[PDB]
Amino acid sequence: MLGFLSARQTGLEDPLRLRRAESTRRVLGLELNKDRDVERIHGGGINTLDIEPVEGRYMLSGGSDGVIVLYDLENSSRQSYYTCKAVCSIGRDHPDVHRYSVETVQWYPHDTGMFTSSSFDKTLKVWDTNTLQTADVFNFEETVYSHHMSPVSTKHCLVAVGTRGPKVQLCDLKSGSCSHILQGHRQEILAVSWSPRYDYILATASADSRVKLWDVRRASGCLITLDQHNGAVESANTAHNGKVNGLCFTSDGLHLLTVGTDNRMRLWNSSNGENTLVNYGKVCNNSKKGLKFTVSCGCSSEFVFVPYGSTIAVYTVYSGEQITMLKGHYKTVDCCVFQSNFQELYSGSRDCNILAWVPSLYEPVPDDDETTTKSQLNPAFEDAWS
Amino acid sequence: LGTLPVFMEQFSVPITMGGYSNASPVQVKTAYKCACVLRDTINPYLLRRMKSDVKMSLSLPDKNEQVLFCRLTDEQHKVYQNFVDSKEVYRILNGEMQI
Repeated sequence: MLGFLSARQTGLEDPLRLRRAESTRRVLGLELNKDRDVERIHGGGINTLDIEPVEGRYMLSGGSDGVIVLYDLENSSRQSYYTCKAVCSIGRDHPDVHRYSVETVQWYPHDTGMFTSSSFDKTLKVWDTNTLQTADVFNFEETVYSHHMSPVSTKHCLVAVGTRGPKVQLCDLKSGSCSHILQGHRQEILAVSWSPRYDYILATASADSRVKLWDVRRASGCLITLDQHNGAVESANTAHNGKVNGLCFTSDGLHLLTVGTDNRMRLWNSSNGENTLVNYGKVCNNSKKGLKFTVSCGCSSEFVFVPYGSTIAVYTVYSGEQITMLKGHYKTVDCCVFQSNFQELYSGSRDCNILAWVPSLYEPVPDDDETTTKSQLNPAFEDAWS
Repeated sequence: LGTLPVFMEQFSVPITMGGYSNASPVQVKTAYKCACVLRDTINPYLLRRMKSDVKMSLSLPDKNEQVLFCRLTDEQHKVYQNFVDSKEVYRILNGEMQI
């Protein structure tokens, strides 16, 4: 540390280096609930989490109960230990509440005043955050597994919806259009994800074992089908020997991660679909529904956090190296989300907990001359062989 | 625009059923919405100028177009009345024949 501080003060190293090094060290030090609980509002499993992109203060949660909960993550108490309290909820008393489990919540990418929700009740809903009233509602023939709004598109406001139907659907919130379908897939579409680099490029994953990249401006059909063997454009390509149930672009958009029920994670070049041949080993993935997982941002290494049964596995994206297993939950983890500002990970599970994983690099320090106001050696940490 | 059956259910029926003067207020609103949605979906891909929108391509002289309502002659009225009182028209209204 003191070396980094000296090098920064003297301009020997760019201020980038201390910042990225310490961010990486913090990710390596994640510990369960060290400073922080999250308030138990849900009665069911936590299907989905989304941290607000503007300030990172607020987290939406959706669950198998159909409830949507909005949490405040900032410690506005003066204590070193605190609870992330629920600001407000769309509970079962609300008229517009979802009838069946809520499978994706996403903030509007450009300000916090609106958010979107989807559910196995075959709806996509648009919510006014200040009032928690729906502004628009879209209905579908089939249960929605996933939806996404483009994180970078200013030009268009399209929601991609993946359903049990074989056709991807696109809803235009500006016009209210929901007629536009993409017709290339053959089974249920389990994950959809817009490129963070390009306004118009949508990745889609399906139980047909295919990941397809689309340019939604075109009348032409899809661009690229990912072939895990690298050899041919559509006739037989598969990304996994199983269902493909999760997508995550890397934070630069240059690669796409995919996870599937073959228990493998695979890294792809997003500009042409080449399998980069990074091998992570067995990544346990039994999930028959979409799996949400996340990369880090702003670290010296790009990490990926992936549900691994009841654990969260951490890998280095490019090296394939398994770094740690975060070992908290009692049932399968369904989502995790990364707070980029402070390198804190939140995780939802079918055990109904939301758990915070927080960098725990060192303890509060005593003064040895104190009587009892020290940083206490609690007797729970003591042996008792007598 | 999706598949034809879906398009018919989402636009053709709602927009048609709100053109009637006996359409209920909910139908009139639903039609107005569906027409706005359809018009916004097709707009980028349909380019349509009218002659009133652009005076560059000359101008036509004025058109007077009128509808003249004629009467049936008495024998024509008999023939028509006897046909609508016919059992062929009964078979038509009873669904035994196509209209």
